[PDB]
Amino acid sequence: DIELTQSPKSMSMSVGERVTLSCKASETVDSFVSWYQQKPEQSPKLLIFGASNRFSGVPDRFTGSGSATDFTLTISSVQAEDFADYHCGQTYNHPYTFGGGTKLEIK
Amino acid sequence: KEPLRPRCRPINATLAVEKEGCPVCITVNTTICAGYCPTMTRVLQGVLPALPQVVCNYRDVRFESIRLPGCPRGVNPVVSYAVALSCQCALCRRSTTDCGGPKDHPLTCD
Amino acid sequence: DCPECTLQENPFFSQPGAPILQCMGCCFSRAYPTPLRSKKTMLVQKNVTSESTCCVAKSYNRVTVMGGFKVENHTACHCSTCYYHKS
Amino acid sequence: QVQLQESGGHLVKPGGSLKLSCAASGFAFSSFDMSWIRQTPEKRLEWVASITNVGTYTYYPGSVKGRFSISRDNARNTLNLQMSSLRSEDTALYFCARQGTAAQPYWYFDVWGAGTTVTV
Amino acid sequence: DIELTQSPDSLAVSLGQRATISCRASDSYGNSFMQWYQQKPGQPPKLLIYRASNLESGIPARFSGTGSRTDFTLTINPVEADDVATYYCQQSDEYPYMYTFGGGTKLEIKR
Amino acid sequence: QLQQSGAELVKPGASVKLSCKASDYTFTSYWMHWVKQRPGQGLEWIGEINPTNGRTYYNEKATLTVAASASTAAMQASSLTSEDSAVYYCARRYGNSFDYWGQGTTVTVSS
Ligand SMILES: *[C@@H]1O[C@H](CO)[C@@H](O)[C@H](O)[C@H]1NC(C)=O
Ligand SMILES: *[C@@H]1O[C@H](CO)[C@@H](O)[C@H](O)[C@H]1NC(C)=O
Repeated sequence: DIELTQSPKSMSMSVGERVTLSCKASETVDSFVSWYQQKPEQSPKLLIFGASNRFSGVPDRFTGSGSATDFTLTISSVQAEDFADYHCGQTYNHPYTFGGGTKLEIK
Repeated sequence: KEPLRPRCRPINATLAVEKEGCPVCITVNTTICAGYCPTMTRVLQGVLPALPQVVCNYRDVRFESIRLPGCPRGVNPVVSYAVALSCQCALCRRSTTDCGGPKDHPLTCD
Repeated sequence: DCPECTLQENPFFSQPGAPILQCMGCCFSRAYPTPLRSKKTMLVQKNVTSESTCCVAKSYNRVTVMGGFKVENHTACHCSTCYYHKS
Repeated sequence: QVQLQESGGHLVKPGGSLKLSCAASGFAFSSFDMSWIRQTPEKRLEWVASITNVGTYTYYPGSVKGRFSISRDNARNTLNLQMSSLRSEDTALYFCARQGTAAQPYWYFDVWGAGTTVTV
Repeated sequence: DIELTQSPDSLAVSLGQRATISCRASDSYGNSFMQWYQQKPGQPPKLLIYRASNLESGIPARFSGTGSRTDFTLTINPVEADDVATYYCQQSDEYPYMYTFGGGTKLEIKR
Repeated sequence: QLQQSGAELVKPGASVKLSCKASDYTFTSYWMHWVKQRPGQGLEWIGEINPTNGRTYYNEKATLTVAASASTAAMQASSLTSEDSAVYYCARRYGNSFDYWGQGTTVTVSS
């Protein structure tokens, strides 16, 4: 069981600021980490697959990156609508695990 | 890597590489840390010597990926091995390490 | 380039006609990726297995030196089960 | 139009058995590996099943094995799960999502479901 | 890696007076013992008190020391005319084997 | 007894010797080590000699010696420059400290 550790578990931001989220695996997961953003009362939106691969229809802002064990989803200028939860999941080994999930806030 | 009692030096080695999903264990070229390191003892507060000891470990590592095929559909083939660029002598990391003595089964598939 | 774990004079407690020997030197170590086969017996799946011996005295007589207090005098040295590595 | 909606969720008693159904549409269901992901009340995701197209090769996560059994009708375009010995820990939202790329079903988790609430 | 640094570089106390001339040392690594020596213009040093608080034969009741880890001092109740000199502290170390001195708290008795 | 003898002159060149004759009992029982003191400054340790085996303990060009027959040590300085050339004392070690000290020796450079 490769447990993914996400941080921060919560983060209060202000539109226009740069935010970077982290997701770290306890064993080399070599580019199989995806980021799913979940809005209040919804079904998760895949926004990046692979470590850097951007899923079609995702705004240029959401950038991904990461090798073996440390991964990071960076939003450049975050606007009013990215204020949702964020998870990362490895699909390298069984079982398929996700993470604690970061939560972006306004104010 | 200077003589015959050598200091921790990264060494070449064949690593069995298999993933829990498919019955086809293969073997790869890889670098593990290995050598002889400094350690010592204490002579005066007697109740027991409480001087820290060092074991050889990894320092700088990079990963590569060989894909193990034969696996069932559903199982991810792509397995990653860790090449040791740098080796060094420091302490044992409880969270990411299994410290002990010459262990369970040496490195190879069956 | 790193010394065998053998006996070595300790100047500080050692005094002519009364040399105090201490064990110190080098032992073999090994660290490699935890073999999957063992990775399953683990309650807490680490990921880098480590085999490590460390220089220790195997025989030590207890003597007393010039300043009242007594020290441990080492008579032999052998690479053995490491106990202070863990961190 | 690639609908994927679940149905089958109601207050069960500890020791009781449920059976969630996930009906698909809009895509070739028969070529993709299907999976069930639950979201616990503490808002974290956990995987719980993987049926492989015409798949009978089936993968489960250790803390579910022996109670949850996934099935699949490539004819009716549905996917179901017979939850059996469900404890209080199983109370969660149940989404039925699809997987990777028909070729390599270990990549991204795609068109999720909508969720079916199960409480105990 | 040992920097013995005495505090009072030139203690100006008159006859029959208070005397304090601390000497500090450079966490845990090996064993060690402090030493207080008295050297004077013309004559070779003279170990005053051994280890941290103990003292030598031939030396008065006056000279005393106190300390345990980093800051140990050599105190003198009645400073006299005969006790005219520089005082060097010292530390005998274990594995980073070396005998080091810190300089001197030269004493000058007031006219 | 501890008779350390010391002359001081020689240009900024290759080699000067030093000696510390001793007496009043048994040389083959206690250590022996020289200490360098450059003027208006504290002294610092240079090297030990197990007057028994004859082995050396220096610190970080001072090849030292001892003759159990002559009852004397011998600090041999080479490359005699400014950095060198001051007052050199010879001392004993009695419990990790030094109890007795020679009279002193001074050895300066020129232009
Ligand atoms: C083991 O895990 C740690 C972090 O969990 C990672 O830094 C390391 O590269 C992994 N693999 C090896 C061979 O150390
Ligand atoms: C310590 O061990 C050495 C080696 O056996 C021996 O020569 C010496 O007499 C022992 N005792 C002391 C006090 O050094």
